[PDB]
Amino acid sequence: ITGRPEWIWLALGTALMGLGTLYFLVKGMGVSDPDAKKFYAITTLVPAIAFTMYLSMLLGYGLTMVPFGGEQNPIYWARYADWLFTTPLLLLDLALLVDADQGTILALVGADGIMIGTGLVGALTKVYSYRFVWWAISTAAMLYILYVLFFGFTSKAESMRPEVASTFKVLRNVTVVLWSAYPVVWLIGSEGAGIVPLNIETLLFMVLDVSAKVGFGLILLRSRAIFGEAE
Amino acid sequence: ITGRPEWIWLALGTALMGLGTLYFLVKGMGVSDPDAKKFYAITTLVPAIAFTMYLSMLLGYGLTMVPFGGEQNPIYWARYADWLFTTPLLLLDLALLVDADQGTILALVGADGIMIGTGLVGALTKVYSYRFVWWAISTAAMLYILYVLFFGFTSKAESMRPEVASTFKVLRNVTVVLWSAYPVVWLIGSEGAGIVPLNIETLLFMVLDVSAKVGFGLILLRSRAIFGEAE
Amino acid sequence: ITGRPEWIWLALGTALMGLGTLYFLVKGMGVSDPDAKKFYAITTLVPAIAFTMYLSMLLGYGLTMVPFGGEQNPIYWARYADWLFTTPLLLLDLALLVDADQGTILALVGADGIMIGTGLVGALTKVYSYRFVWWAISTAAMLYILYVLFFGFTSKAESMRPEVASTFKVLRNVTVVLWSAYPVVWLIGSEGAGIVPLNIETLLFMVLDVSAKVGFGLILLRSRAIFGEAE
Ligand SMILES: CC(C)CCC[C@@H](C)CCC[C@@H](C)CCC[C@@H](C)CCOC[C@@H](CO)OCC[C@H](C)CCC[C@H](C)CCC[C@H](C)CCCC(C)C
Ligand SMILES: CC(C)CCC[C@@H](C)CCC[C@@H](C)CCC[C@@H](C)CCOC[C@@H](CO)OCC[C@H](C)CCC[C@H](C)CCC[C@H](C)CCCC(C)C
Ligand SMILES: CC(C)CCC[C@@H](C)CCC[C@@H](C)CCC[C@@H](C)CCOC[C@@H](CO)OCC[C@H](C)CCC[C@H](C)CCC[C@H](C)CCCC(C)C
Ligand SMILES: *C/C=C(C)/C=C/C=C(C)/C=C/C1=C(C)CCCC1(C)C
Ligand SMILES: *C/C=C(C)/C=C/C=C(C)/C=C/C1=C(C)CCCC1(C)C
Ligand SMILES: *C/C=C(C)/C=C/C=C(C)/C=C/C1=C(C)CCCC1(C)C
Ligand SMILES: CCCCCCCCCCCCCCC
Ligand SMILES: CCCCCCCCCCCCCCC
Ligand SMILES: CCCCCCCCCCCCCCC
Ligand SMILES: CCCCCCCCCCCCCC
Ligand SMILES: CCCCCCCCCCCCCC
Ligand SMILES: CCCCCCCCCCCCCC
Ligand SMILES: CCCCCCCCCCCCC
Ligand SMILES: CCCCCCCCCCCCC
Ligand SMILES: CCCCCCCCCCCCC
Ligand SMILES: CCCCCCCCCCC
Ligand SMILES: CCCCCCCCCCC
Ligand SMILES: CCCCCCCCCCC
Ligand SMILES: CCCCCCCCCCC
Ligand SMILES: CCCCCCCCCC
Ligand SMILES: CCCCCCCCCC
Ligand SMILES: CCCCCCCCCC
Ligand SMILES: CCCCCCCCC
Ligand SMILES: CCCCCCCCC
Ligand SMILES: CCCCCCCCC
Ligand SMILES: CCCCCCCC
Ligand SMILES: CCCCCCCC
Ligand SMILES: CCCCCCCC
Ligand SMILES: CCCCCCCC
Ligand SMILES: CCCCCCCC
Ligand SMILES: CCCCCCCC
Ligand SMILES: CCCCCCCC
Ligand SMILES: CCCCCCCC
Ligand SMILES: CCCCCCCC
Repeated sequence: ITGRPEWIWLALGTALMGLGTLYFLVKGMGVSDPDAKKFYAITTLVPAIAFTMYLSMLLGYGLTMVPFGGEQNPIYWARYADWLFTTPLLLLDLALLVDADQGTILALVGADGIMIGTGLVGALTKVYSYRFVWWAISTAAMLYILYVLFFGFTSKAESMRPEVASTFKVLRNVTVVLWSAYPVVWLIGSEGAGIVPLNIETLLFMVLDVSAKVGFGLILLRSRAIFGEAE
Repeated sequence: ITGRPEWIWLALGTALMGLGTLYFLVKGMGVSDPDAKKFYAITTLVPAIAFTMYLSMLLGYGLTMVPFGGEQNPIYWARYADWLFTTPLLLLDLALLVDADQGTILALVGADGIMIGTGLVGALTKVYSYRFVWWAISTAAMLYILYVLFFGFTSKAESMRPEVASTFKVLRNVTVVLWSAYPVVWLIGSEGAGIVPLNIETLLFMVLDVSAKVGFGLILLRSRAIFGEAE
Repeated sequence: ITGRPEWIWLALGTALMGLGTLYFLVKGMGVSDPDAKKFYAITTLVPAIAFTMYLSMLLGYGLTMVPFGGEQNPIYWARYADWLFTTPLLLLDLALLVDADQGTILALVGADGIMIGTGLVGALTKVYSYRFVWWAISTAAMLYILYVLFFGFTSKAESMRPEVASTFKVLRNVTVVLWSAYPVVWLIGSEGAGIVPLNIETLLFMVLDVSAKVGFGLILLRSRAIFGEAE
């Protein structure tokens, strides 16, 4: 395990996701409100899935070698397995907060699936120049998602409770900033142009992942917006 | 890319799915009705997914070699990845049109999953005679789906709005004819008996795919059946 | 096929799932009640999926070799493909019976996904001692599911119809006993410590699978709890 310099960040990531999972699990024990239960379920599952995939990367299972540029390049494929399930759960948290219509939710989840799926294909593609074609398609799917979060959701939040409108606005802003960093790190890291070494890349993704999951969850689950308006 | 004679049909397929995706995306921009949004979301996602998988076939990612009959046989596995997601979306379009009950929808999607999954296993099976066992099981799942579309849905459409009944009937008929061709092409093509060469097989699937997705979508999204009855 | 001593149990399993599938399919033909249709759909799909995966194991497709302990160890990976889809369907049968809230259903299905997914990783892991780390995480996800079935569902059933409360209690008890055997068989069988040989392991899983699917389904589909209260 320690044979890879990036192991320290995989281990820290595993620990922080594990701790985040346990914290949300305990916190949600005292919850009976049916609406709050939905948000706790979604939000606890996110770091639990990430915990398993960080562990698989730490132990070496979630790593494969991909030939491109005349080299055997270490590619952590387990990231995409994580993201396939956790990024639509994160979007679902946002969509339920603002009572999004079903068509909009399906558009978001579908675009998200395309985003992660094409990122996976790009990560595993052996023809170097083609990796960036997949990156571009994935990034276009991301831009669609960000567009919807701003010009379909923000003006939906404003007709809702003030506490859900303010909580949505904060989580929207956190999401757009954090999620936009992922394609940049991929592009300059070992999957793309290879300018930033894998150990630093792994650190960067770990900070983004913990912030986008445990950070996000801490903000959401401390808000009164997750509860039905009750006396 | 041009090293494979079937590349021209993969390229045309990619282009037509891409163009179809953009057309539906633009067309649905001016839509606020919650019901119509569902149909636009579902129907736009279908060629978008197909676009990505056609591209993966064009670039060579979605192709593998399978030993059977003492030969290395080129198998485009990306078709099944496409179909796994797009065929239940197509069925969902039909089921929502007639306000199908939840049990019926689950039966359809489940049978569809079995249909595509067993087709994939058959496509990748190395014992030649066993490929046709999987083809038979998949075809039985197809026949179940077609049965339900006729003797569970058609008489559901007739108690609904005339515009939804007439639109459903047309899309049902398009679906049954087009979908029934797929097992025949598989059986006589490079996956099955090998009587029709891969380049012609690829052409045939491209015509079926564009018709079943973009053709289907053009009929559906031009109907007033996708809108709630409103003043 | 007969080259593997466990083939007889794979063949019997295939037959019993096939027969169970046909029986439930015929039985549900005379059903119009929308609630009952849901239970028939879910419950018929379960042995149908299991039939396909038992067949893939019989024909040899669903088997791979995994190096650990200095040996090539036969691992039937198709079990996890089965279980990935059938165990959440089984939980859905239980959850719908007691009209579980959406948050609880998502927690169950999510924990179940983690349970099966980590079992799959453990089954395919090449470092022997690490296989048991994945077994432990999977078992913890199982224990969560069993906890919810007892201390979240049982007291939900009691405020419902007596026929649904009594049917739920029986199916809950069947589920907890049968499902708890699976991690034990894995641990002592060819995936784990290797004390029980593969042919006996295969027998054990076949008895558990038929009981947990066809047995379970026979109890559920003969109950009046699956019908809406109607005059
Ligand atoms: C509604 C939304 C969910 C829409 C989803 C959007 C989605 C369509 C976007 C594209 C997804 C698609 C790229 C998934 C591809 C998975 C694939 C990378 C798995 C690895 O297999 C690739 C090659 C080795 O590189 O296998 C070597 C050759 C092997 C023989 C491969 C044969 C097995 C195939 C992988 C079977 C395909 C199954 C499905 C792709 C399962 C989807 C997995 C998940 C990653 C989407
Ligand atoms: C409700 C509905 C959805 C019901 C669904 C119906 C469904 C049950 C029908 C059968 C689906 C099942 C056949 C999927 C099999 C996928 C498999 C072909 C992927 C390729 O792996 C096959 C061999 C190489 O040929 O791998 C070589 C050996 C490797 C070590 C394989 C180990 C990895 C396994 C593939 C893990 C299994 C994961 C699940 C099958 C994911 C499902 C993928 C999708 C195609 C259904
Ligand atoms: C809401 C709930 C559903 C939550 C779900 C919980 C879930 C997160 C729990 C963990 C699931 C995760 C372990 C699935 C891993 C599948 C993996 C074993 C498939 C086989 O690939 C493993 C190695 C060979 O051993 O591939 C060799 C290297 C290859 C290059 C691998 C590259 C292809 C990757 C497999 C692509 C990943 C796609 C997704 C994992 C699809 C999920 C399949 C299913 C088994 C969950
Ligand atoms: C918890 C993990 C999260 C929130 C991950 C988010 C990841 C993305 C938004 C990834 C986006 C990518 C692209 C837009 C193109 C390049 C490849 C990706 C997959 C890194
Ligand atoms: C957009 C793509 C569509 C509508 C594809 C439909 C495909 C089928 C109905 C495929 C059916 C098959 C069988 C019935 C058995 C042989 C294998 C298949 C998968 C080709
Ligand atoms: C129809 C099949 C059923 C009901 C299978 C149930 C399987 C399980 C509950 C498996 C549990 C496992 C663990 C808890 C850890 C070890 C690995 C598994 C996957 C066997
Ligand atoms: C969105 C953030 C992307 C920028 C990442 C900056 C990383 C700077 C680290 C120094 C680069 C290491 C190069 C020498 C090894
Ligand atoms: C459902 C349509 C299946 C029939 C396809 C007919 C294809 C005819 C093309 C000629 C066959 C090529 C054989 C000589 C290369
Ligand atoms: C939950 C049941 C697990 C116990 C399984 C008992 C199997 C006993 C069979 C005898 C073991 C075979 C060892 C000699 C080959
Ligand atoms: C490819 C995996 C996509 C599914 C991820 C799980 C999250 C799905 C959330 C469903 C949202 C509800 C839509 C109506
Ligand atoms: C194996 C992939 C199956 C899922 C495909 C996505 C479409 C699912 C549509 C869900 C229909 C709603 C059922 C209640
Ligand atoms: C990884 C596969 C998980 C999906 C299995 C299919 C069963 C899903 C049942 C959905 C229950 C409804 C939740 C709201
Ligand atoms: C186009 C929608 C406006 C809100 C999205 C902001 C786009 C940020 C760009 C992210 C950088 C990705 C490379
Ligand atoms: C049995 C249901 C009647 C409607 C379905 C028509 C079946 C068409 C056969 C398709 C050919 C597949 C090989
Ligand atoms: C902790 C919840 C109480 C009900 C679950 C009973 C646990 C049975 C243990 C199963 C054995 C697995 C190794
Ligand atoms: C070796 C790099 C070749 C450049 C490929 C860039 C493709 C980016 C596509 C953006 C439309
Ligand atoms: C080499 C071909 C052997 C014939 C197999 C046909 C099987 C079809 C099954 C239909 C019930
Ligand atoms: C070779 C076996 C080494 C023992 C591993 C047991 C790990 C079990 C983890 C339970 C917390
Ligand atoms: C990680 C295993 C958890 C089993 C005990 C249940 C914890 C309490 C959860 C309350 C919903
Ligand atoms: C509760 C702490 C969980 C941390 C387990 C994984 C950390 C890796 C240590 C090497
Ligand atoms: C908008 C046109 C999209 C076409 C891109 C793929 C066509 C392949 C050209 C070689
Ligand atoms: C209807 C009987 C189904 C049995 C088919 C599979 C049994 C395997 C026989 C070798
Ligand atoms: C993006 C950083 C999130 C910070 C989380 C802090 C949570 C405290 C309530
Ligand atoms: C099956 C062929 C479909 C033809 C689509 C034409 C759409 C015009 C409205
Ligand atoms: C766990 C054993 C189940 C027994 C099923 C018998 C069904 C008869 C109604
Ligand atoms: C990591 C366990 C958290 C302890 C409880 C925190 C207050 C709910
Ligand atoms: C008003 C919300 C500001 C949140 C910005 C957080 C940036 C990481
Ligand atoms: C809305 C601001 C987006 C900031 C992008 C930051 C990418 C590192
Ligand atoms: C391909 C872009 C379509 C242009 C608009 C067509 C009329 C909505
Ligand atoms: C009355 C509907 C006829 C549609 C037939 C289309 C055949 C491709
Ligand atoms: C309902 C008519 C079906 C026609 C099947 C055509 C197969 C090529
Ligand atoms: C296996 C076929 C079952 C025959 C009908 C049983 C009574 C519904
Ligand atoms: C009162 C229900 C008892 C069911 C026990 C079944 C054990 C297999
Ligand atoms: C509730 C009793 C569980 C029995 C476990 C049996 C495991 C073989």
